[PDB]
Amino acid sequence: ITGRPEWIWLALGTALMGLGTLYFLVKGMGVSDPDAKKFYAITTLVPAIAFTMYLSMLLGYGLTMVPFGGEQNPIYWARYADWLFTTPLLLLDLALLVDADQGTILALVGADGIMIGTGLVGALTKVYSYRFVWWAISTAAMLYILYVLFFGFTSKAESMRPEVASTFKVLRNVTVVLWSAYPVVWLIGSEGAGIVPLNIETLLFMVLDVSAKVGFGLILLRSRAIFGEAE
Amino acid sequence: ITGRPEWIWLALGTALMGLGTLYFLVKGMGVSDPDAKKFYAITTLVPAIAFTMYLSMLLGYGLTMVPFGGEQNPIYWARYADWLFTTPLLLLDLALLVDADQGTILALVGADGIMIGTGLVGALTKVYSYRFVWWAISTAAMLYILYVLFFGFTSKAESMRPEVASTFKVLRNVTVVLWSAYPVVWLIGSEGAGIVPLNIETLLFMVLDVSAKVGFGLILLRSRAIFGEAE
Amino acid sequence: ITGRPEWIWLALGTALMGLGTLYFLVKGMGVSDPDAKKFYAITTLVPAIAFTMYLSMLLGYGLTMVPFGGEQNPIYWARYADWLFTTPLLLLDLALLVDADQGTILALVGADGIMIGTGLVGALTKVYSYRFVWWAISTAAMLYILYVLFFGFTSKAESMRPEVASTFKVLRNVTVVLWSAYPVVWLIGSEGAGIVPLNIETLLFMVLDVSAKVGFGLILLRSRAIFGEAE
Ligand SMILES: CC(C)CCC[C@@H](C)CCC[C@@H](C)CCC[C@@H](C)CCOC[C@@H](CO)OCC[C@H](C)CCC[C@H](C)CCC[C@H](C)CCCC(C)C
Ligand SMILES: CC(C)CCC[C@@H](C)CCC[C@@H](C)CCC[C@@H](C)CCOC[C@@H](CO)OCC[C@H](C)CCC[C@H](C)CCC[C@H](C)CCCC(C)C
Ligand SMILES: CC(C)CCC[C@@H](C)CCC[C@@H](C)CCC[C@@H](C)CCOC[C@@H](CO)OCC[C@H](C)CCC[C@H](C)CCC[C@H](C)CCCC(C)C
Ligand SMILES: *C/C=C(C)/C=C/C=C(C)/C=C/C1=C(C)CCCC1(C)C
Ligand SMILES: *C/C=C(C)/C=C/C=C(C)/C=C/C1=C(C)CCCC1(C)C
Ligand SMILES: *C/C=C(C)/C=C/C=C(C)/C=C/C1=C(C)CCCC1(C)C
Ligand SMILES: CCCCCCCCCCCCCCC
Ligand SMILES: CCCCCCCCCCCCCCC
Ligand SMILES: CCCCCCCCCCCCCCC
Ligand SMILES: CCCCCCCCCCCCCC
Ligand SMILES: CCCCCCCCCCCCCC
Ligand SMILES: CCCCCCCCCCCCCC
Ligand SMILES: CCCCCCCCCCCCC
Ligand SMILES: CCCCCCCCCCCCC
Ligand SMILES: CCCCCCCCCCCCC
Ligand SMILES: CCCCCCCCCCC
Ligand SMILES: CCCCCCCCCCC
Ligand SMILES: CCCCCCCCCCC
Ligand SMILES: CCCCCCCCCCC
Ligand SMILES: CCCCCCCCCC
Ligand SMILES: CCCCCCCCCC
Ligand SMILES: CCCCCCCCCC
Ligand SMILES: CCCCCCCCC
Ligand SMILES: CCCCCCCCC
Ligand SMILES: CCCCCCCCC
Ligand SMILES: CCCCCCCC
Ligand SMILES: CCCCCCCC
Ligand SMILES: CCCCCCCC
Ligand SMILES: CCCCCCCC
Ligand SMILES: CCCCCCCC
Ligand SMILES: CCCCCCCC
Ligand SMILES: CCCCCCCC
Ligand SMILES: CCCCCCCC
Ligand SMILES: CCCCCCCC
Repeated sequence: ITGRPEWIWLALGTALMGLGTLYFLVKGMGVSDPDAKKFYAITTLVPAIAFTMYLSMLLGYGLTMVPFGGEQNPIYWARYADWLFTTPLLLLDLALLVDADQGTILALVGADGIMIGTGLVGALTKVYSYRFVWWAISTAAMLYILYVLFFGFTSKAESMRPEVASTFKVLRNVTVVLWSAYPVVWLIGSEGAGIVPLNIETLLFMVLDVSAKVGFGLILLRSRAIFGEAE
Repeated sequence: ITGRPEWIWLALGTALMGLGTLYFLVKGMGVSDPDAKKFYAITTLVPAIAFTMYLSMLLGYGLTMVPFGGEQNPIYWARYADWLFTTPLLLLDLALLVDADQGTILALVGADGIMIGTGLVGALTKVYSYRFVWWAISTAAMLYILYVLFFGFTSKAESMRPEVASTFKVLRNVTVVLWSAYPVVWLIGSEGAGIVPLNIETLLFMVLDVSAKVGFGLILLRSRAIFGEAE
Repeated sequence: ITGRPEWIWLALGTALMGLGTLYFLVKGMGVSDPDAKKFYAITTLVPAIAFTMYLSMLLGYGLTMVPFGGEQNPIYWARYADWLFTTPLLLLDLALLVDADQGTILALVGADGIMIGTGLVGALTKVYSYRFVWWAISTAAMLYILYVLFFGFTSKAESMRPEVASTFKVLRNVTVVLWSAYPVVWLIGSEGAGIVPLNIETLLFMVLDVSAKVGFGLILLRSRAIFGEAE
């Protein structure tokens, strides 16, 4: 395990996701409100899935070698397995907060699936120049998602409770900033142009992942917006 | 890319799915009705997914070699990845049109999953005679789906709005004819008996795919059946 | 096929799932009640999926070799493909019976996904001692599911119809006993410590699978709890 310099960040990531999972699990024990239960379920599952995939990367299972540029390049494929399930759960948290219509939710989840799926294909593609074609398609799917979060959701939040409108606005802003960093790190890291070494890349993704999951969850689950308006 | 004679049909397929995706995306921009949004979301996602998988076939990612009959046989596995997601979306379009009950929808999607999954296993099976066992099981799942579309849905459409009944009937008929061709092409093509060469097989699937997705979508999204009855 | 001593149990399993599938399919033909249709759909799909995966194991497709302990160890990976889809369907049968809230259903299905997914990783892991780390995480996800079935569902059933409360209690008890055997068989069988040989392991899983699917389904589909209260 320690044979890879990036192991320290995989281990820290595993620990922080594990701790985040346990914290949300305990916190949600005292919850009976049916609406709050939905948000706790979604939000606890996110770091639990990430915990398993960080562990698989730490132990070496979630790593494969991909030939491109005349080299055997270490590619952590387990990231995409994580993201396939956790990024639509994160979007679902946002969509339920603002009572999004079903068509909009399906558009978001579908675009998200395309985003992660094409990122996976790009990560595993052996023809170097083609990796960036997949990156571009994935990034276009991301831009669609960000567009919807701003010009379909923000003006939906404003007709809702003030506490859900303010909580949505904060989580929207956190999401757009954090999620936009992922394609940049991929592009300059070992999957793309290879300018930033894998150990630093792994650190960067770990900070983004913990912030986008445990950070996000801490903000959401401390808000009164997750509860039905009750006396 | 041009090293494979079937590349021209993969390229045309990619282009037509891409163009179809953009057309539906633009067309649905001016839509606020919650019901119509569902149909636009579902129907736009279908060629978008197909676009990505056609591209993966064009670039060579979605192709593998399978030993059977003492030969290395080129198998485009990306078709099944496409179909796994797009065929239940197509069925969902039909089921929502007639306000199908939840049990019926689950039966359809489940049978569809079995249909595509067993087709994939058959496509990748190395014992030649066993490929046709999987083809038979998949075809039985197809026949179940077609049965339900006729003797569970058609008489559901007739108690609904005339515009939804007439639109459903047309899309049902398009679906049954087009979908029934797929097992025949598989059986006589490079996956099955090998009587029709891969380049012609690829052409045939491209015509079926564009018709079943973009053709289907053009009929559906031009109907007033996708809108709630409103003043 | 007969080259593997466990083939007889794979063949019997295939037959019993096939027969169970046909029986439930015929039985549900005379059903119009929308609630009952849901239970028939879910419950018929379960042995149908299991039939396909038992067949893939019989024909040899669903088997791979995994190096650990200095040996090539036969691992039937198709079990996890089965279980990935059938165990959440089984939980859905239980959850719908007691009209579980959406948050609880998502927690169950999510924990179940983690349970099966980590079992799959453990089954395919090449470092022997690490296989048991994945077994432990999977078992913890199982224990969560069993906890919810007892201390979240049982007291939900009691405020419902007596026929649904009594049917739920029986199916809950069947589920907890049968499902708890699976991690034990894995641990002592060819995936784990290797004390029980593969042919006996295969027998054990076949008895558990038929009981947990066809047995379970026979109890559920003969109950009046699956019908809406109607005059
Ligand atoms: C509604 C939304 C969910 C829409 C989803 C959007 C989605 C369509 C976007 C594209 C997804 C698609 C790229 C998934 C591809 C998975 C694939 C990378 C798995 C690895 O297999 C690739 C090659 C080795 O590189 O296998 C070597 C050759 C092997 C023989 C491969 C044969 C097995 C195939 C992988 C079977 C395909 C199954 C499905 C792709 C399962 C989807 C997995 C998940 C990653 C989407
Ligand atoms: C409700 C509905 C959805 C019901 C669904 C119906 C469904 C049950 C029908 C059968 C689906 C099942 C056949 C999927 C099999 C996928 C498999 C072909 C992927 C390729 O792996 C096959 C061999 C190489 O040929 O791998 C070589 C050996 C490797 C070590 C394989 C180990 C990895 C396994 C593939 C893990 C299994 C994961 C699940 C099958 C994911 C499902 C993928 C999708 C195609 C259904
Ligand atoms: C809401 C709930 C559903 C939550 C779900 C919980 C879930 C997160 C729990 C963990 C699931 C995760 C372990 C699935 C891993 C599948 C993996 C074993 C498939 C086989 O690939 C493993 C190695 C060979 O051993 O591939 C060799 C290297 C290859 C290059 C691998 C590259 C292809 C990757 C497999 C692509 C990943 C796609 C997704 C994992 C699809 C999920 C399949 C299913 C088994 C969950
Ligand atoms: C918890 C993990 C999260 C929130 C991950 C988010 C990841 C993305 C938004 C990834 C986006 C990518 C692209 C837009 C193109 C390049 C490849 C990706 C997959 C890194
Ligand atoms: C957009 C793509 C569509 C509508 C594809 C439909 C495909 C089928 C109905 C495929 C059916 C098959 C069988 C019935 C058995 C042989 C294998 C298949 C998968 C080709
Ligand atoms: C129809 C099949 C059923 C009901 C299978 C149930 C399987 C399980 C509950 C498996 C549990 C496992 C663990 C808890 C850890 C070890 C690995 C598994 C996957 C066997
Ligand atoms: C969105 C953030 C992307 C920028 C990442 C900056 C990383 C700077 C680290 C120094 C680069 C290491 C190069 C020498 C090894
Ligand atoms: C459902 C349509 C299946 C029939 C396809 C007919 C294809 C005819 C093309 C000629 C066959 C090529 C054989 C000589 C290369
Ligand atoms: C939950 C049941 C697990 C116990 C399984 C008992 C199997 C006993 C069979 C005898 C073991 C075979 C060892 C000699 C080959
Ligand atoms: C490819 C995996 C996509 C599914 C991820 C799980 C999250 C799905 C959330 C469903 C949202 C509800 C839509 C109506
Ligand atoms: C194996 C992939 C199956 C899922 C495909 C996505 C479409 C699912 C549509 C869900 C229909 C709603 C059922 C209640
Ligand atoms: C990884 C596969 C998980 C999906 C299995 C299919 C069963 C899903 C049942 C959905 C229950 C409804 C939740 C709201
Ligand atoms: C186009 C929608 C406006 C809100 C999205 C902001 C786009 C940020 C760009 C992210 C950088 C990705 C490379
Ligand atoms: C049995 C249901 C009647 C409607 C379905 C028509 C079946 C068409 C056969 C398709 C050919 C597949 C090989
Ligand atoms: C902790 C919840 C109480 C009900 C679950 C009973 C646990 C049975 C243990 C199963 C054995 C697995 C190794
Ligand atoms: C070796 C790099 C070749 C450049 C490929 C860039 C493709 C980016 C596509 C953006 C439309
Ligand atoms: C080499 C071909 C052997 C014939 C197999 C046909 C099987 C079809 C099954 C239909 C019930
Ligand atoms: C070779 C076996 C080494 C023992 C591993 C047991 C790990 C079990 C983890 C339970 C917390
Ligand atoms: C990680 C295993 C958890 C089993 C005990 C249940 C914890 C309490 C959860 C309350 C919903
Ligand atoms: C509760 C702490 C969980 C941390 C387990 C994984 C950390 C890796 C240590 C090497
Ligand atoms: C908008 C046109 C999209 C076409 C891109 C793929 C066509 C392949 C050209 C070689
Ligand atoms: C209807 C009987 C189904 C049995 C088919 C599979 C049994 C395997 C026989 C070798
Ligand atoms: C993006 C950083 C999130 C910070 C989380 C802090 C949570 C405290 C309530
Ligand atoms: C099956 C062929 C479909 C033809 C689509 C034409 C759409 C015009 C409205
Ligand atoms: C766990 C054993 C189940 C027994 C099923 C018998 C069904 C008869 C109604
Ligand atoms: C990591 C366990 C958290 C302890 C409880 C925190 C207050 C709910
Ligand atoms: C008003 C919300 C500001 C949140 C910005 C957080 C940036 C990481
Ligand atoms: C809305 C601001 C987006 C900031 C992008 C930051 C990418 C590192
Ligand atoms: C391909 C872009 C379509 C242009 C608009 C067509 C009329 C909505
Ligand atoms: C009355 C509907 C006829 C549609 C037939 C289309 C055949 C491709
Ligand atoms: C309902 C008519 C079906 C026609 C099947 C055509 C197969 C090529
Ligand atoms: C296996 C076929 C079952 C025959 C009908 C049983 C009574 C519904
Ligand atoms: C009162 C229900 C008892 C069911 C026990 C079944 C054990 C297999
Ligand atoms: C509730 C009793 C569980 C029995 C476990 C049996 C495991 C073989």
